[PDB]
Amino acid sequence: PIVDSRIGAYLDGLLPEADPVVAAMEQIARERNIPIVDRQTGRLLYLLARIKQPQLVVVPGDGLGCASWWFARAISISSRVVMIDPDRDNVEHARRMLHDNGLIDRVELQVGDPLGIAAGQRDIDILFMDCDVFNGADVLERMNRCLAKNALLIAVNALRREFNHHLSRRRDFFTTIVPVGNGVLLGYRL
Amino acid sequence: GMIPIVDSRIGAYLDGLLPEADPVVAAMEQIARERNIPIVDRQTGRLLYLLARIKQPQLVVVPGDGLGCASWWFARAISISSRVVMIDPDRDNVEHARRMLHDNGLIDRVELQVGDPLGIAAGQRDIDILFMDCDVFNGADVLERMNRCLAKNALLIAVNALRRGALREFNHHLSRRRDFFTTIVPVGNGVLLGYRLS
Ligand SMILES: [Cl-]
Ligand SMILES: [Cl-]
Repeated sequence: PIVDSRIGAYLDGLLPEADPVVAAMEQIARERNIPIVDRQTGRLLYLLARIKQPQLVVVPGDGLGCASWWFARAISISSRVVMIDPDRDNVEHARRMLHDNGLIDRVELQVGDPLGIAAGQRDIDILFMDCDVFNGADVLERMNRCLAKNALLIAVNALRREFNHHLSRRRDFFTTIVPVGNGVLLGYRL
Repeated sequence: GMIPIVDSRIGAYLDGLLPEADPVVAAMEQIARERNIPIVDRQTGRLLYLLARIKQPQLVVVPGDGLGCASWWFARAISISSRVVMIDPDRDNVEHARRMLHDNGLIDRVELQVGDPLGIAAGQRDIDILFMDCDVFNGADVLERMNRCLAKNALLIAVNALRRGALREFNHHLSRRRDFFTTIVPVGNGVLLGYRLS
């Protein structure tokens, strides 16, 4: 357990009615057995992006375009979410979802190698990452140069390694791991 | 020990990632423990700092602040062109904060006042970050008085949201406010975050 099950149950009870887009995506994930960002985590992503007001958000790997949806909902047309996934299915699901909901205008989607393609970006304001898929150390070796001044690294599934300690021991980042969902590491570039 | 929030094992791990402690902060904890004053724990203060850095506020208002602990975290996160306005009825709180801030020089961007926290806070305008302690104030009441003082897209940060310094009244209220986007992060005693929609 990350947080007491009674606390988690309570926080869920306080939730508003779900967005049918999110409810629909949660069904597809469930059946295709695709892991996706839980709802408390997605809400945090949305909050963070609204506060941060990023111009560029990069998402290397995104099951059903789930993270991309939370981020897209948070930015205006003057900004962009760039999503890359190696599975054409995740990309086509995401595309249809964003198109249908009037957000495709601010989201760039590509089928391919996530970090391979993501590294072509510059001045990234928010870099999203899934610890279940990539090792932070590997990610930063290839992406640190793509980060904007005061960029925010958001790493999900951070609690459930060497990376959590490392990012917490370097002068160029202010890092904290919040116990939301499966743990979310937030690394702010100083 | 009280209402449990983060698993003890997880808590220990997160604490193990904490960097070497600032003696300023360490000096403040003990003083808090001797004057029996509740203060923001380190994981919580670090979250405050991070949120403030990404928010980039011009004005942060802290109505009520034991030993100036909250103001200390916020002061460190803002520019010389910005301000933290701290109000507390106790002269010892205000003086403790003045000293720390004078000592680190950040007194240059912090306004400290001895008085009624809400009475004085209510005179502020275009507040970017409004800090709040759920143990001391009825959130709904604070917001009914202060919403008018908030800047576009202000952020509300309410501590002791899940347990006393789980869950309480302001959580139920704020979650229903269609004018805010809210979430509760279960760090420390729980932290309620409310973003004021455009
Ligand atoms: Cl580049
Ligand atoms: Cl610290």
